[PDB]
Amino acid sequence: ITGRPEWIWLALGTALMGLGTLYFLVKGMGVSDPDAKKFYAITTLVPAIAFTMYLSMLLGYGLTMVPFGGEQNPIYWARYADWLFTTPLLLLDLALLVDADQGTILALVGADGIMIGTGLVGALTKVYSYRFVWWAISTAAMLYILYVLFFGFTSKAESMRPEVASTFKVLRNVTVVLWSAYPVVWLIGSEGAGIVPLNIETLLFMVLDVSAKVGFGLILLRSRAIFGEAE
Amino acid sequence: ITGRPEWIWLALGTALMGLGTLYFLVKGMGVSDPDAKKFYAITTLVPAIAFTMYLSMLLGYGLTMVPFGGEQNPIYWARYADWLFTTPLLLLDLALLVDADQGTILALVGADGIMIGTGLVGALTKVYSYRFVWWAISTAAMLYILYVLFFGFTSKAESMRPEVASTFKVLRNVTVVLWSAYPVVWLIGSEGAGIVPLNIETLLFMVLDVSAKVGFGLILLRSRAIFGEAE
Amino acid sequence: ITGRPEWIWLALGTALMGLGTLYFLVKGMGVSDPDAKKFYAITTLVPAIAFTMYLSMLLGYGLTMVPFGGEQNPIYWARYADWLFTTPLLLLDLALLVDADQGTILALVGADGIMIGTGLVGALTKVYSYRFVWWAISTAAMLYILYVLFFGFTSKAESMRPEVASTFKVLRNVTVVLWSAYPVVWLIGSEGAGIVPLNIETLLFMVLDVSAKVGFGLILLRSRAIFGEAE
Ligand SMILES: CC(C)CCC[C@@H](C)CCC[C@@H](C)CCC[C@@H](C)CCOC[C@@H](CO)OCC[C@H](C)CCC[C@H](C)CCC[C@H](C)CCCC(C)C
Ligand SMILES: CC(C)CCC[C@@H](C)CCC[C@@H](C)CCC[C@@H](C)CCOC[C@@H](CO)OCC[C@H](C)CCC[C@H](C)CCC[C@H](C)CCCC(C)C
Ligand SMILES: CC(C)CCC[C@@H](C)CCC[C@@H](C)CCC[C@@H](C)CCOC[C@@H](CO)OCC[C@H](C)CCC[C@H](C)CCC[C@H](C)CCCC(C)C
Ligand SMILES: *C/C=C(C)/C=C/C=C(C)/C=C/C1=C(C)CCCC1(C)C
Ligand SMILES: *C/C=C(C)/C=C/C=C(C)/C=C/C1=C(C)CCCC1(C)C
Ligand SMILES: *C/C=C(C)/C=C/C=C(C)/C=C/C1=C(C)CCCC1(C)C
Ligand SMILES: CCCCCCCCCCCCCCC
Ligand SMILES: CCCCCCCCCCCCCCC
Ligand SMILES: CCCCCCCCCCCCCCC
Ligand SMILES: CCCCCCCCCCCCCC
Ligand SMILES: CCCCCCCCCCCCCC
Ligand SMILES: CCCCCCCCCCCCCC
Ligand SMILES: CCCCCCCCCCCCC
Ligand SMILES: CCCCCCCCCCCCC
Ligand SMILES: CCCCCCCCCCCCC
Ligand SMILES: CCCCCCCCCCC
Ligand SMILES: CCCCCCCCCCC
Ligand SMILES: CCCCCCCCCCC
Ligand SMILES: CCCCCCCCCCC
Ligand SMILES: CCCCCCCCCC
Ligand SMILES: CCCCCCCCCC
Ligand SMILES: CCCCCCCCCC
Ligand SMILES: CCCCCCCCC
Ligand SMILES: CCCCCCCCC
Ligand SMILES: CCCCCCCCC
Ligand SMILES: CCCCCCCC
Ligand SMILES: CCCCCCCC
Ligand SMILES: CCCCCCCC
Ligand SMILES: CCCCCCCC
Ligand SMILES: CCCCCCCC
Ligand SMILES: CCCCCCCC
Ligand SMILES: CCCCCCCC
Ligand SMILES: CCCCCCCC
Ligand SMILES: CCCCCCCC
Repeated sequence: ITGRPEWIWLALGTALMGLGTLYFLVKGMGVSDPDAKKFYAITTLVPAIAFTMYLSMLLGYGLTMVPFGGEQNPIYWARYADWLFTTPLLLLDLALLVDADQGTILALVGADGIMIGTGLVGALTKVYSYRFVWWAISTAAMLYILYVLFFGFTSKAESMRPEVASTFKVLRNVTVVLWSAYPVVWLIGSEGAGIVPLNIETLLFMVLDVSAKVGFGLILLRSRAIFGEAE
Repeated sequence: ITGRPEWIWLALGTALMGLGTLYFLVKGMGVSDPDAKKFYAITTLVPAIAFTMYLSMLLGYGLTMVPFGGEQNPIYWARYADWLFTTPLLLLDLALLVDADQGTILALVGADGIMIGTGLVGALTKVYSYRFVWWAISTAAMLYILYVLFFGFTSKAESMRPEVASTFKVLRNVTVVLWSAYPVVWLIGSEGAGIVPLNIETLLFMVLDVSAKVGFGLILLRSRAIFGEAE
Repeated sequence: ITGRPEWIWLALGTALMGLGTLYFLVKGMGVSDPDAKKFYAITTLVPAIAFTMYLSMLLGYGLTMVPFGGEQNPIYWARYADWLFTTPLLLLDLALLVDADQGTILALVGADGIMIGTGLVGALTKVYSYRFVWWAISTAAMLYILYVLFFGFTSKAESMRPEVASTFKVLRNVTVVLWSAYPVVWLIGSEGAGIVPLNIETLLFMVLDVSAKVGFGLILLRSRAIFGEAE
């Protein structure tokens, strides 16, 4: 395990996701409100899935070698397995907060699936120049998602409770900033142009992942917006 | 890319799915009705997914070699990845049109999953005679789906709005004819008996795919059946 | 096929799932009640999926070799493909019976996904001692599911119809006993410590699978709890 310099960040990531999972699990024990239960379920599952995939990367299972540029390049494929399930759960948290219509939710989840799926294909593609074609398609799917979060959701939040409108606005802003960093790190890291070494890349993704999951969850689950308006 | 004679049909397929995706995306921009949004979301996602998988076939990612009959046989596995997601979306379009009950929808999607999954296993099976066992099981799942579309849905459409009944009937008929061709092409093509060469097989699937997705979508999204009855 | 001593149990399993599938399919033909249709759909799909995966194991497709302990160890990976889809369907049968809230259903299905997914990783892991780390995480996800079935569902059933409360209690008890055997068989069988040989392991899983699917389904589909209260 320690044979890879990036192991320290995989281990820290595993620990922080594990701790985040346990914290949300305990916190949600005292919850009976049916609406709050939905948000706790979604939000606890996110770091639990990430915990398993960080562990698989730490132990070496979630790593494969991909030939491109005349080299055997270490590619952590387990990231995409994580993201396939956790990024639509994160979007679902946002969509339920603002009572999004079903068509909009399906558009978001579908675009998200395309985003992660094409990122996976790009990560595993052996023809170097083609990796960036997949990156571009994935990034276009991301831009669609960000567009919807701003010009379909923000003006939906404003007709809702003030506490859900303010909580949505904060989580929207956190999401757009954090999620936009992922394609940049991929592009300059070992999957793309290879300018930033894998150990630093792994650190960067770990900070983004913990912030986008445990950070996000801490903000959401401390808000009164997750509860039905009750006396 | 041009090293494979079937590349021209993969390229045309990619282009037509891409163009179809953009057309539906633009067309649905001016839509606020919650019901119509569902149909636009579902129907736009279908060629978008197909676009990505056609591209993966064009670039060579979605192709593998399978030993059977003492030969290395080129198998485009990306078709099944496409179909796994797009065929239940197509069925969902039909089921929502007639306000199908939840049990019926689950039966359809489940049978569809079995249909595509067993087709994939058959496509990748190395014992030649066993490929046709999987083809038979998949075809039985197809026949179940077609049965339900006729003797569970058609008489559901007739108690609904005339515009939804007439639109459903047309899309049902398009679906049954087009979908029934797929097992025949598989059986006589490079996956099955090998009587029709891969380049012609690829052409045939491209015509079926564009018709079943973009053709289907053009009929559906031009109907007033996708809108709630409103003043 | 007969080259593997466990083939007889794979063949019997295939037959019993096939027969169970046909029986439930015929039985549900005379059903119009929308609630009952849901239970028939879910419950018929379960042995149908299991039939396909038992067949893939019989024909040899669903088997791979995994190096650990200095040996090539036969691992039937198709079990996890089965279980990935059938165990959440089984939980859905239980959850719908007691009209579980959406948050609880998502927690169950999510924990179940983690349970099966980590079992799959453990089954395919090449470092022997690490296989048991994945077994432990999977078992913890199982224990969560069993906890919810007892201390979240049982007291939900009691405020419902007596026929649904009594049917739920029986199916809950069947589920907890049968499902708890699976991690034990894995641990002592060819995936784990290797004390029980593969042919006996295969027998054990076949008895558990038929009981947990066809047995379970026979109890559920003969109950009046699956019908809406109607005059
Ligand atoms: C509604 C939304 C969910 C829409 C989803 C959007 C989605 C369509 C976007 C594209 C997804 C698609 C790229 C998934 C591809 C998975 C694939 C990378 C798995 C690895 O297999 C690739 C090659 C080795 O590189 O296998 C070597 C050759 C092997 C023989 C491969 C044969 C097995 C195939 C992988 C079977 C395909 C199954 C499905 C792709 C399962 C989807 C997995 C998940 C990653 C989407
Ligand atoms: C409700 C509905 C959805 C019901 C669904 C119906 C469904 C049950 C029908 C059968 C689906 C099942 C056949 C999927 C099999 C996928 C498999 C072909 C992927 C390729 O792996 C096959 C061999 C190489 O040929 O791998 C070589 C050996 C490797 C070590 C394989 C180990 C990895 C396994 C593939 C893990 C299994 C994961 C699940 C099958 C994911 C499902 C993928 C999708 C195609 C259904
Ligand atoms: C809401 C709930 C559903 C939550 C779900 C919980 C879930 C997160 C729990 C963990 C699931 C995760 C372990 C699935 C891993 C599948 C993996 C074993 C498939 C086989 O690939 C493993 C190695 C060979 O051993 O591939 C060799 C290297 C290859 C290059 C691998 C590259 C292809 C990757 C497999 C692509 C990943 C796609 C997704 C994992 C699809 C999920 C399949 C299913 C088994 C969950
Ligand atoms: C918890 C993990 C999260 C929130 C991950 C988010 C990841 C993305 C938004 C990834 C986006 C990518 C692209 C837009 C193109 C390049 C490849 C990706 C997959 C890194
Ligand atoms: C957009 C793509 C569509 C509508 C594809 C439909 C495909 C089928 C109905 C495929 C059916 C098959 C069988 C019935 C058995 C042989 C294998 C298949 C998968 C080709
Ligand atoms: C129809 C099949 C059923 C009901 C299978 C149930 C399987 C399980 C509950 C498996 C549990 C496992 C663990 C808890 C850890 C070890 C690995 C598994 C996957 C066997
Ligand atoms: C969105 C953030 C992307 C920028 C990442 C900056 C990383 C700077 C680290 C120094 C680069 C290491 C190069 C020498 C090894
Ligand atoms: C459902 C349509 C299946 C029939 C396809 C007919 C294809 C005819 C093309 C000629 C066959 C090529 C054989 C000589 C290369
Ligand atoms: C939950 C049941 C697990 C116990 C399984 C008992 C199997 C006993 C069979 C005898 C073991 C075979 C060892 C000699 C080959
Ligand atoms: C490819 C995996 C996509 C599914 C991820 C799980 C999250 C799905 C959330 C469903 C949202 C509800 C839509 C109506
Ligand atoms: C194996 C992939 C199956 C899922 C495909 C996505 C479409 C699912 C549509 C869900 C229909 C709603 C059922 C209640
Ligand atoms: C990884 C596969 C998980 C999906 C299995 C299919 C069963 C899903 C049942 C959905 C229950 C409804 C939740 C709201
Ligand atoms: C186009 C929608 C406006 C809100 C999205 C902001 C786009 C940020 C760009 C992210 C950088 C990705 C490379
Ligand atoms: C049995 C249901 C009647 C409607 C379905 C028509 C079946 C068409 C056969 C398709 C050919 C597949 C090989
Ligand atoms: C902790 C919840 C109480 C009900 C679950 C009973 C646990 C049975 C243990 C199963 C054995 C697995 C190794
Ligand atoms: C070796 C790099 C070749 C450049 C490929 C860039 C493709 C980016 C596509 C953006 C439309
Ligand atoms: C080499 C071909 C052997 C014939 C197999 C046909 C099987 C079809 C099954 C239909 C019930
Ligand atoms: C070779 C076996 C080494 C023992 C591993 C047991 C790990 C079990 C983890 C339970 C917390
Ligand atoms: C990680 C295993 C958890 C089993 C005990 C249940 C914890 C309490 C959860 C309350 C919903
Ligand atoms: C509760 C702490 C969980 C941390 C387990 C994984 C950390 C890796 C240590 C090497
Ligand atoms: C908008 C046109 C999209 C076409 C891109 C793929 C066509 C392949 C050209 C070689
Ligand atoms: C209807 C009987 C189904 C049995 C088919 C599979 C049994 C395997 C026989 C070798
Ligand atoms: C993006 C950083 C999130 C910070 C989380 C802090 C949570 C405290 C309530
Ligand atoms: C099956 C062929 C479909 C033809 C689509 C034409 C759409 C015009 C409205
Ligand atoms: C766990 C054993 C189940 C027994 C099923 C018998 C069904 C008869 C109604
Ligand atoms: C990591 C366990 C958290 C302890 C409880 C925190 C207050 C709910
Ligand atoms: C008003 C919300 C500001 C949140 C910005 C957080 C940036 C990481
Ligand atoms: C809305 C601001 C987006 C900031 C992008 C930051 C990418 C590192
Ligand atoms: C391909 C872009 C379509 C242009 C608009 C067509 C009329 C909505
Ligand atoms: C009355 C509907 C006829 C549609 C037939 C289309 C055949 C491709
Ligand atoms: C309902 C008519 C079906 C026609 C099947 C055509 C197969 C090529
Ligand atoms: C296996 C076929 C079952 C025959 C009908 C049983 C009574 C519904
Ligand atoms: C009162 C229900 C008892 C069911 C026990 C079944 C054990 C297999
Ligand atoms: C509730 C009793 C569980 C029995 C476990 C049996 C495991 C073989």
